[PDB]
Amino acid sequence: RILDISGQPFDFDDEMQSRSDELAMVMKRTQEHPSSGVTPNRAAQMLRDAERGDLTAQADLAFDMEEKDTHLFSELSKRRLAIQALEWRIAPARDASAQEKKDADMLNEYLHDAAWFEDALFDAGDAILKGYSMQEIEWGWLGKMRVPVALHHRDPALFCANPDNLNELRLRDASYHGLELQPFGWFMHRAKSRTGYVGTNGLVRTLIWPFIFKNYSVRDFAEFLEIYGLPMRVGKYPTGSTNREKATLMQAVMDIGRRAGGIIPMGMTLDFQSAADGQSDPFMAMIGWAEKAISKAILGGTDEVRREIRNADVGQLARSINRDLIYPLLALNSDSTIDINRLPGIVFDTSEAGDITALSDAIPKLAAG
Amino acid sequence: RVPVALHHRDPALFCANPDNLNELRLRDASYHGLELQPFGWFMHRAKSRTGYVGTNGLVRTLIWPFIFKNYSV
Repeated sequence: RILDISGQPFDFDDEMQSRSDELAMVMKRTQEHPSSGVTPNRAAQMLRDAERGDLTAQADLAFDMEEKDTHLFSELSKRRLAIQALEWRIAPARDASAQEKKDADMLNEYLHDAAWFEDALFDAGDAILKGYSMQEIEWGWLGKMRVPVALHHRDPALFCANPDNLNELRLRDASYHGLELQPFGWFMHRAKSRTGYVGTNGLVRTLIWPFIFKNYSVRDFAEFLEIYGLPMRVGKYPTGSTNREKATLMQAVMDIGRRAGGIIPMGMTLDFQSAADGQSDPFMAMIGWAEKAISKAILGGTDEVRREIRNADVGQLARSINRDLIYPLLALNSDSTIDINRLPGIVFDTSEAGDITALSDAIPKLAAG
Repeated sequence: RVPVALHHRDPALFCANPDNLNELRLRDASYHGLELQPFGWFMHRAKSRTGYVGTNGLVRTLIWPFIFKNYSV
């Protein structure tokens, strides 16, 4: 039996938990769009439900926001590209033995040789907006070595938090208690932007309101622009007019454009009344305020703060990788028990690039000693 | 054995498998499309946003500003 990281023995099954016939029904889902006609009460209810462990409506709302809002998508893409551009290397523990160094370098070489690692990291970046990111693991054989063939992303809406114990995710199976996650078969990465339980640490909680304000303002602005700068044309006719005479007047009113002429009787009158007036200053002011609020929420400014954000979420991702992927590989490949405090980890190249021009000052120091 | 030439194809002639998303198939007026012929296609997809295929393109976010700009102009 394979020994867990916590020290509790268990049985390892290569088949996915989602491949079960009974679970096949819940796998197929229709992606509802709760962003149509958003109401502050509706958003508050969705957030309240997500607090208790629903996590479905909030996930769909976050998906809708990440595609409907251009600024939010741009900022998220910028952040994910910034985190993805870093370089990583596997290093063993301090004062490591020769065998430990050999294992560390072989794992490092394998992970650079693994194509699915980049996709796995990119998919794990989804926990910046959503509260969590869940990916399957497809175990396989490569030269008598247990390695993952590929990792499959899963919809965040298919997971619910345990009411008895929060901060623990479970697979939804239409039951009071969801199915426990299959050990050595999942890659769960969560980003704790704010302290608290899972499902409340995502960026959706703070970004729901500016999105609503900005979208409503822009749609109202577009509607106002539609009926702007074209006054309505009206025509007054005497009470004794024939039914046919009204039709001719109605057709004549509809035929006004460019440099138009026309003759009207003394009894009839024609006037122009504007159906909309105002300026675009308030709509644009609100849109700009919402956009800068979103930019402040995501990036921290409208740089050093970007570097700190990258360091923090890179460290969180490294901890998640060490907890989820590094240990099972060694545990399955090695027959003996894996030491808990002597396992290799992943270190990202989080170092500021030096300036070769200003490091010429080291020569006098080297001469002095 | 080398490829003589590669011919681009209309993206509208492909449909995703309802049983298993993220997999493209050639449309043939059937519930399940024809599976792609091995060693006969060059399929490149850009994952701008995570999720299933057909939702990771730039159309999803660029549809609205295009509408607003064109109607305004």
